[PDB]
Amino acid sequence: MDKVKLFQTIGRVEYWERVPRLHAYGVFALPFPMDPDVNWAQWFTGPHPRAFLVSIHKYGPKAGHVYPTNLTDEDALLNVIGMVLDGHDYENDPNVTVTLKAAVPIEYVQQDPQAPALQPHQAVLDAAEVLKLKVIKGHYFFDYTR
Amino acid sequence: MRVPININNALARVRDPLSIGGLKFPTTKEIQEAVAAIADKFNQENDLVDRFFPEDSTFASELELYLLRTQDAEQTGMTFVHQVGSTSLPVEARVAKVDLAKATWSPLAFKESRVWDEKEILYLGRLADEVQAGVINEQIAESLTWLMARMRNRRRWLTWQVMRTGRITIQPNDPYNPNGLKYVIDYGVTDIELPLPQKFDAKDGNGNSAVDPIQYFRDLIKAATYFPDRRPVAIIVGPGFDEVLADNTFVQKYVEYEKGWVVGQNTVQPPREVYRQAALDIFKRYTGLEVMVYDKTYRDQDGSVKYWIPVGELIVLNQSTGPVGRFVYTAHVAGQRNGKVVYATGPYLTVKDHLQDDPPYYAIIAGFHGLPQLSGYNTEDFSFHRFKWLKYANNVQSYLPPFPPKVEL
Repeated sequence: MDKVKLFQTIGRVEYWERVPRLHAYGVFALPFPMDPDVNWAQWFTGPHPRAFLVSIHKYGPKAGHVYPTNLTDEDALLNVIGMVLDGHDYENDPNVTVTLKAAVPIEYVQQDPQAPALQPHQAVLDAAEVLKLKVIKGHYFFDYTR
Repeated sequence: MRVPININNALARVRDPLSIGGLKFPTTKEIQEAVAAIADKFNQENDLVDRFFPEDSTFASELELYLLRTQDAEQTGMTFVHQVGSTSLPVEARVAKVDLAKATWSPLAFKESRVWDEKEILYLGRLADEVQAGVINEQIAESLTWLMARMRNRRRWLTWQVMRTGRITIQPNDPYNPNGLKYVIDYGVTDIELPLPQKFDAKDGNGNSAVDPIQYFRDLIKAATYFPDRRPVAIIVGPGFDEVLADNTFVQKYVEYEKGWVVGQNTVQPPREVYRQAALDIFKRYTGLEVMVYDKTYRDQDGSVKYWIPVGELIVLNQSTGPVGRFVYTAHVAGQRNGKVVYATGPYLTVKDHLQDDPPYYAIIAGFHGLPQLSGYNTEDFSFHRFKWLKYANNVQSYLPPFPPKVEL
């Protein structure tokens, strides 16, 4: 208690797998400029694997820059282009690899950075038709190229 | 420390110089002389604990230990079901984790001094003989040996204190602490004591006992099955312990089961002495705990002899009989062998001459640095189940012969 201090936990590192997609369906990715206004460091915090829908600016001064889709604005809902599966470091790259056509589970689509991981986000399902995500099983399906 | 006396001259100089009082003339007489030694034979040193903590020594002060633990995701899961002719679906995601930990250890310090002024060094003669000034030379050697034993007593005291209470506690109310340095060095023994609400020598009604000791150690061994380090091996109990096995109900019933001595049919009734001459053996056979005995004593300030293992209590070792860590010294200061400071490790003892100064004096100083350490800890939890105490009975002194007083003459 005074001259001898016992064991005490210092560090804790946990490590996960990646976000699994279907082999049978296909992958298609085109890299995009990251919108510098949104706080990107919030979207890549936790060690849990996630993926989040991304909408592109159609026009304006930042035409071409992509940002995480806000589920409140219809001009941010209609121009959705894809979803970043893996994870990324905005402190070293303003150019993320947005996936256009893949097949990701409902469990691993989190549109909010403080939404709990490994749990299906509900507002994505209640905006599944506007965002053109067809749900047939757990796994989502999206082809924003067609 | 003996009185500086010559026994032959002192024993010869008591006889009367003239002393004609009886018959008005000196009588004839015969005189035989004999001396006597007086000591307390029952104040024996606590030899137990030095058998259990060995002595290593590090020059560095602090010791720390880092433990890396690793939990990996085991191969869980079940293969998915589908109809033939379909596609395939991906698996979930798994998680492995890694933590660390940190130990800490830090020694103590000890030192004490003597002094001898000029009047003591110059004037010291024997009490009956008439000799030169050469007695304080023989007198300082006893103080040297007493400081050596006085340091061995603190080694054995710290190690006995950690075996007794788990923590070691120093406080200003203590007798040998003038400094008043409060200390609580909690070594983190998990469960130091074993619970007994009703003790073994607790009888209700008419000779019926309350609990069962052989069954108590049996279900300690049974309820420490899947903890393979809490499962006890040995007992070191000091005083008369066979009597507590010989007077309680259940162990008497086990001796009567073994020897077949049903009281109405086989034999009349066996004496209590025939019980206690085999109760420990049948106890050892039905449990397997090798019971050691350790019955050395210390004369405390009451003037009443007490054992080192207190009566009514027995210690329990929990994994094996062996070294429970070790007692480790650290380094102190020895001055400039070449030009630079070069240390030393064991308990030191320094003498100082000041016989040239005003007034001449002379001081000896000894002391050391060190603290006990518990080496083997648990890995997955941070527990330490190696020794435990339990108080088994309350009235054990009545089973013991009395002790003599200390002769103060």
